[PDB]
Amino acid sequence: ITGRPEWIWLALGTALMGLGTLYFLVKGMGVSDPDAKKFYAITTLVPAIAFTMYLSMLLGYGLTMVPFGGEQNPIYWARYADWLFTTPLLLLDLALLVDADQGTILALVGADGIMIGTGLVGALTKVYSYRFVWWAISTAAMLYILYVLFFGFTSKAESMRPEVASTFKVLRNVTVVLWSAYPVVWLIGSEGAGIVPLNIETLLFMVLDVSAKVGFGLILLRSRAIFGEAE
Amino acid sequence: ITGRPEWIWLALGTALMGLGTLYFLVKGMGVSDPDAKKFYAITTLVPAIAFTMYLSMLLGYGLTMVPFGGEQNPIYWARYADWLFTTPLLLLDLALLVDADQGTILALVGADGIMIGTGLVGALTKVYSYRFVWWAISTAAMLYILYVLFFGFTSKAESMRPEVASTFKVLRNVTVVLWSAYPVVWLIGSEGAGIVPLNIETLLFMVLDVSAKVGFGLILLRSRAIFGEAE
Amino acid sequence: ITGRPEWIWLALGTALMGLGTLYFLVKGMGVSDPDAKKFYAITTLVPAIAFTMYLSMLLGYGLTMVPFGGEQNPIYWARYADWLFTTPLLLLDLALLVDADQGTILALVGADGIMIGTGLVGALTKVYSYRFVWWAISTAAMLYILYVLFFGFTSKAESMRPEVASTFKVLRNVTVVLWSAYPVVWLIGSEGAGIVPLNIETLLFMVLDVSAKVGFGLILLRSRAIFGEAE
Ligand SMILES: CC(C)CCC[C@@H](C)CCC[C@@H](C)CCC[C@@H](C)CCOC[C@@H](CO)OCC[C@H](C)CCC[C@H](C)CCC[C@H](C)CCCC(C)C
Ligand SMILES: CC(C)CCC[C@@H](C)CCC[C@@H](C)CCC[C@@H](C)CCOC[C@@H](CO)OCC[C@H](C)CCC[C@H](C)CCC[C@H](C)CCCC(C)C
Ligand SMILES: CC(C)CCC[C@@H](C)CCC[C@@H](C)CCC[C@@H](C)CCOC[C@@H](CO)OCC[C@H](C)CCC[C@H](C)CCC[C@H](C)CCCC(C)C
Ligand SMILES: *C/C=C(C)/C=C/C=C(C)/C=C/C1=C(C)CCCC1(C)C
Ligand SMILES: *C/C=C(C)/C=C/C=C(C)/C=C/C1=C(C)CCCC1(C)C
Ligand SMILES: *C/C=C(C)/C=C/C=C(C)/C=C/C1=C(C)CCCC1(C)C
Ligand SMILES: CCCCCCCCCCCCCCC
Ligand SMILES: CCCCCCCCCCCCCCC
Ligand SMILES: CCCCCCCCCCCCCCC
Ligand SMILES: CCCCCCCCCCCCCC
Ligand SMILES: CCCCCCCCCCCCCC
Ligand SMILES: CCCCCCCCCCCCCC
Ligand SMILES: CCCCCCCCCCCCC
Ligand SMILES: CCCCCCCCCCCCC
Ligand SMILES: CCCCCCCCCCCCC
Ligand SMILES: CCCCCCCCCCC
Ligand SMILES: CCCCCCCCCCC
Ligand SMILES: CCCCCCCCCCC
Ligand SMILES: CCCCCCCCCCC
Ligand SMILES: CCCCCCCCCC
Ligand SMILES: CCCCCCCCCC
Ligand SMILES: CCCCCCCCCC
Ligand SMILES: CCCCCCCCC
Ligand SMILES: CCCCCCCCC
Ligand SMILES: CCCCCCCCC
Ligand SMILES: CCCCCCCC
Ligand SMILES: CCCCCCCC
Ligand SMILES: CCCCCCCC
Ligand SMILES: CCCCCCCC
Ligand SMILES: CCCCCCCC
Ligand SMILES: CCCCCCCC
Ligand SMILES: CCCCCCCC
Ligand SMILES: CCCCCCCC
Ligand SMILES: CCCCCCCC
Repeated sequence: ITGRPEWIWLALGTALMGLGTLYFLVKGMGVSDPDAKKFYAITTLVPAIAFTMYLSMLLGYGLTMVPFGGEQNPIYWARYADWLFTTPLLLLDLALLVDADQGTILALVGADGIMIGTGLVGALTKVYSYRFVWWAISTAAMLYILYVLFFGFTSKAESMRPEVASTFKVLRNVTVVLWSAYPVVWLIGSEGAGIVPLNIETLLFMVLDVSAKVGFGLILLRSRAIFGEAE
Repeated sequence: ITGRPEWIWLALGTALMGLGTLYFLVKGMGVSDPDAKKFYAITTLVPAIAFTMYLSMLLGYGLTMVPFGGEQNPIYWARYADWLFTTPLLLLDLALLVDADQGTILALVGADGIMIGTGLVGALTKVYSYRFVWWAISTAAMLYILYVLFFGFTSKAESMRPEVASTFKVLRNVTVVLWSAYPVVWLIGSEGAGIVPLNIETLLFMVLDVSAKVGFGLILLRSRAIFGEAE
Repeated sequence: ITGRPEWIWLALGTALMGLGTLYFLVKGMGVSDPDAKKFYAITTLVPAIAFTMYLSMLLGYGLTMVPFGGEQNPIYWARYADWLFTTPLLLLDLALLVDADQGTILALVGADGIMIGTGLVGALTKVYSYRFVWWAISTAAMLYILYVLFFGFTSKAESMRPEVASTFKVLRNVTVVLWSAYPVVWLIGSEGAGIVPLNIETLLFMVLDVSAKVGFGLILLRSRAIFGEAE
């Protein structure tokens, strides 16, 4: 395990996701409100899935070698397995907060699936120049998602409770900033142009992942917006 | 890319799915009705997914070699990845049109999953005679789906709005004819008996795919059946 | 096929799932009640999926070799493909019976996904001692599911119809006993410590699978709890 310099960040990531999972699990024990239960379920599952995939990367299972540029390049494929399930759960948290219509939710989840799926294909593609074609398609799917979060959701939040409108606005802003960093790190890291070494890349993704999951969850689950308006 | 004679049909397929995706995306921009949004979301996602998988076939990612009959046989596995997601979306379009009950929808999607999954296993099976066992099981799942579309849905459409009944009937008929061709092409093509060469097989699937997705979508999204009855 | 001593149990399993599938399919033909249709759909799909995966194991497709302990160890990976889809369907049968809230259903299905997914990783892991780390995480996800079935569902059933409360209690008890055997068989069988040989392991899983699917389904589909209260 320690044979890879990036192991320290995989281990820290595993620990922080594990701790985040346990914290949300305990916190949600005292919850009976049916609406709050939905948000706790979604939000606890996110770091639990990430915990398993960080562990698989730490132990070496979630790593494969991909030939491109005349080299055997270490590619952590387990990231995409994580993201396939956790990024639509994160979007679902946002969509339920603002009572999004079903068509909009399906558009978001579908675009998200395309985003992660094409990122996976790009990560595993052996023809170097083609990796960036997949990156571009994935990034276009991301831009669609960000567009919807701003010009379909923000003006939906404003007709809702003030506490859900303010909580949505904060989580929207956190999401757009954090999620936009992922394609940049991929592009300059070992999957793309290879300018930033894998150990630093792994650190960067770990900070983004913990912030986008445990950070996000801490903000959401401390808000009164997750509860039905009750006396 | 041009090293494979079937590349021209993969390229045309990619282009037509891409163009179809953009057309539906633009067309649905001016839509606020919650019901119509569902149909636009579902129907736009279908060629978008197909676009990505056609591209993966064009670039060579979605192709593998399978030993059977003492030969290395080129198998485009990306078709099944496409179909796994797009065929239940197509069925969902039909089921929502007639306000199908939840049990019926689950039966359809489940049978569809079995249909595509067993087709994939058959496509990748190395014992030649066993490929046709999987083809038979998949075809039985197809026949179940077609049965339900006729003797569970058609008489559901007739108690609904005339515009939804007439639109459903047309899309049902398009679906049954087009979908029934797929097992025949598989059986006589490079996956099955090998009587029709891969380049012609690829052409045939491209015509079926564009018709079943973009053709289907053009009929559906031009109907007033996708809108709630409103003043 | 007969080259593997466990083939007889794979063949019997295939037959019993096939027969169970046909029986439930015929039985549900005379059903119009929308609630009952849901239970028939879910419950018929379960042995149908299991039939396909038992067949893939019989024909040899669903088997791979995994190096650990200095040996090539036969691992039937198709079990996890089965279980990935059938165990959440089984939980859905239980959850719908007691009209579980959406948050609880998502927690169950999510924990179940983690349970099966980590079992799959453990089954395919090449470092022997690490296989048991994945077994432990999977078992913890199982224990969560069993906890919810007892201390979240049982007291939900009691405020419902007596026929649904009594049917739920029986199916809950069947589920907890049968499902708890699976991690034990894995641990002592060819995936784990290797004390029980593969042919006996295969027998054990076949008895558990038929009981947990066809047995379970026979109890559920003969109950009046699956019908809406109607005059
Ligand atoms: C509604 C939304 C969910 C829409 C989803 C959007 C989605 C369509 C976007 C594209 C997804 C698609 C790229 C998934 C591809 C998975 C694939 C990378 C798995 C690895 O297999 C690739 C090659 C080795 O590189 O296998 C070597 C050759 C092997 C023989 C491969 C044969 C097995 C195939 C992988 C079977 C395909 C199954 C499905 C792709 C399962 C989807 C997995 C998940 C990653 C989407
Ligand atoms: C409700 C509905 C959805 C019901 C669904 C119906 C469904 C049950 C029908 C059968 C689906 C099942 C056949 C999927 C099999 C996928 C498999 C072909 C992927 C390729 O792996 C096959 C061999 C190489 O040929 O791998 C070589 C050996 C490797 C070590 C394989 C180990 C990895 C396994 C593939 C893990 C299994 C994961 C699940 C099958 C994911 C499902 C993928 C999708 C195609 C259904
Ligand atoms: C809401 C709930 C559903 C939550 C779900 C919980 C879930 C997160 C729990 C963990 C699931 C995760 C372990 C699935 C891993 C599948 C993996 C074993 C498939 C086989 O690939 C493993 C190695 C060979 O051993 O591939 C060799 C290297 C290859 C290059 C691998 C590259 C292809 C990757 C497999 C692509 C990943 C796609 C997704 C994992 C699809 C999920 C399949 C299913 C088994 C969950
Ligand atoms: C918890 C993990 C999260 C929130 C991950 C988010 C990841 C993305 C938004 C990834 C986006 C990518 C692209 C837009 C193109 C390049 C490849 C990706 C997959 C890194
Ligand atoms: C957009 C793509 C569509 C509508 C594809 C439909 C495909 C089928 C109905 C495929 C059916 C098959 C069988 C019935 C058995 C042989 C294998 C298949 C998968 C080709
Ligand atoms: C129809 C099949 C059923 C009901 C299978 C149930 C399987 C399980 C509950 C498996 C549990 C496992 C663990 C808890 C850890 C070890 C690995 C598994 C996957 C066997
Ligand atoms: C969105 C953030 C992307 C920028 C990442 C900056 C990383 C700077 C680290 C120094 C680069 C290491 C190069 C020498 C090894
Ligand atoms: C459902 C349509 C299946 C029939 C396809 C007919 C294809 C005819 C093309 C000629 C066959 C090529 C054989 C000589 C290369
Ligand atoms: C939950 C049941 C697990 C116990 C399984 C008992 C199997 C006993 C069979 C005898 C073991 C075979 C060892 C000699 C080959
Ligand atoms: C490819 C995996 C996509 C599914 C991820 C799980 C999250 C799905 C959330 C469903 C949202 C509800 C839509 C109506
Ligand atoms: C194996 C992939 C199956 C899922 C495909 C996505 C479409 C699912 C549509 C869900 C229909 C709603 C059922 C209640
Ligand atoms: C990884 C596969 C998980 C999906 C299995 C299919 C069963 C899903 C049942 C959905 C229950 C409804 C939740 C709201
Ligand atoms: C186009 C929608 C406006 C809100 C999205 C902001 C786009 C940020 C760009 C992210 C950088 C990705 C490379
Ligand atoms: C049995 C249901 C009647 C409607 C379905 C028509 C079946 C068409 C056969 C398709 C050919 C597949 C090989
Ligand atoms: C902790 C919840 C109480 C009900 C679950 C009973 C646990 C049975 C243990 C199963 C054995 C697995 C190794
Ligand atoms: C070796 C790099 C070749 C450049 C490929 C860039 C493709 C980016 C596509 C953006 C439309
Ligand atoms: C080499 C071909 C052997 C014939 C197999 C046909 C099987 C079809 C099954 C239909 C019930
Ligand atoms: C070779 C076996 C080494 C023992 C591993 C047991 C790990 C079990 C983890 C339970 C917390
Ligand atoms: C990680 C295993 C958890 C089993 C005990 C249940 C914890 C309490 C959860 C309350 C919903
Ligand atoms: C509760 C702490 C969980 C941390 C387990 C994984 C950390 C890796 C240590 C090497
Ligand atoms: C908008 C046109 C999209 C076409 C891109 C793929 C066509 C392949 C050209 C070689
Ligand atoms: C209807 C009987 C189904 C049995 C088919 C599979 C049994 C395997 C026989 C070798
Ligand atoms: C993006 C950083 C999130 C910070 C989380 C802090 C949570 C405290 C309530
Ligand atoms: C099956 C062929 C479909 C033809 C689509 C034409 C759409 C015009 C409205
Ligand atoms: C766990 C054993 C189940 C027994 C099923 C018998 C069904 C008869 C109604
Ligand atoms: C990591 C366990 C958290 C302890 C409880 C925190 C207050 C709910
Ligand atoms: C008003 C919300 C500001 C949140 C910005 C957080 C940036 C990481
Ligand atoms: C809305 C601001 C987006 C900031 C992008 C930051 C990418 C590192
Ligand atoms: C391909 C872009 C379509 C242009 C608009 C067509 C009329 C909505
Ligand atoms: C009355 C509907 C006829 C549609 C037939 C289309 C055949 C491709
Ligand atoms: C309902 C008519 C079906 C026609 C099947 C055509 C197969 C090529
Ligand atoms: C296996 C076929 C079952 C025959 C009908 C049983 C009574 C519904
Ligand atoms: C009162 C229900 C008892 C069911 C026990 C079944 C054990 C297999
Ligand atoms: C509730 C009793 C569980 C029995 C476990 C049996 C495991 C073989």
